[PDB]
Amino acid sequence: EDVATFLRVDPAKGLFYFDNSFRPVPLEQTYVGITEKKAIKRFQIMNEIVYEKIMEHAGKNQVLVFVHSRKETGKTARAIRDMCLEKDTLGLFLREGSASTEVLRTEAEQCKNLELKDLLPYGFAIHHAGMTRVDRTLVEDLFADKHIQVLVSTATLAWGVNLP
Amino acid sequence: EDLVFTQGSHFMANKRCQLPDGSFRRQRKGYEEVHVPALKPKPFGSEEQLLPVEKLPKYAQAGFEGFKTLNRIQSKLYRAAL
Amino acid sequence: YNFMGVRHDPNMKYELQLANPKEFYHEVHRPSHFLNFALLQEGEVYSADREDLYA
Repeated sequence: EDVATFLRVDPAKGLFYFDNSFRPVPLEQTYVGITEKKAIKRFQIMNEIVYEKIMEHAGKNQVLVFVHSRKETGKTARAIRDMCLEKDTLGLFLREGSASTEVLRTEAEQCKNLELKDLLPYGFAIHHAGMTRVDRTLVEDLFADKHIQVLVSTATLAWGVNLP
Repeated sequence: EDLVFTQGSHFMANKRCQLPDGSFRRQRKGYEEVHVPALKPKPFGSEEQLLPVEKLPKYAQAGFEGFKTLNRIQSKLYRAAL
Repeated sequence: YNFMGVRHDPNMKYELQLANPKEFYHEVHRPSHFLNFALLQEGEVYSADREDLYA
């Protein structure tokens, strides 16, 4: 109401307030709050939480990991891939789906980004603002086709790309 | 400087935060997991429906390319925006 | 010609110009301090994402 009053909007005709139930996709929100007072332990728990969260929907649905820095997006994507390979859970995202698997394998080979080609063979992917436009568009194109199982990117993708 | 908010965009004016009914939380190991279940959509009104693009004025029909109908929020504010 | 004095010759020729001289340590007087920089190769790929809201 204060914003409507600041904008000179009548509360009866111009006022429209839709709650969270009005969202087209009702999203189950999970909050992971680290309680440890050690910075090193908190960082380790966050990586485990991301790996645990990725494993909850490994082969079920795509995962859109949000990072803060461009280098962290690659480190986080490789961190999840390294944990998946260590636990032998790398094949959950990429099943016997050679149609999708061959496209990722074929697209990873033609990709010029060395960091993206390391995770291109698996379901992992990276989408940062420092990447090339052609490489960034392939990640958006690959993610929109249900090819990239886990997508890691900064906050720029959420605002510049309408890829849910 | 005293009247300003030091947090900036993270300043919270509310002391209490009320969550939904099925919003239980528990601390598993070193972290507290608070899950908010997906809220069920509000039931459609008896005299409210998603109007299609054929009901809006013909001037705005060209802009709505590829959309047969409108969203629930868009349909409820169609007369207040055009 | 103190910095790039290898380009200075006693028997060289020069024309004049009705202008004001630059400082001893001006940008154009020490080209080796401004032109020997390596080009930005594969730079700004891991930089910080900050939008220039005013520009």
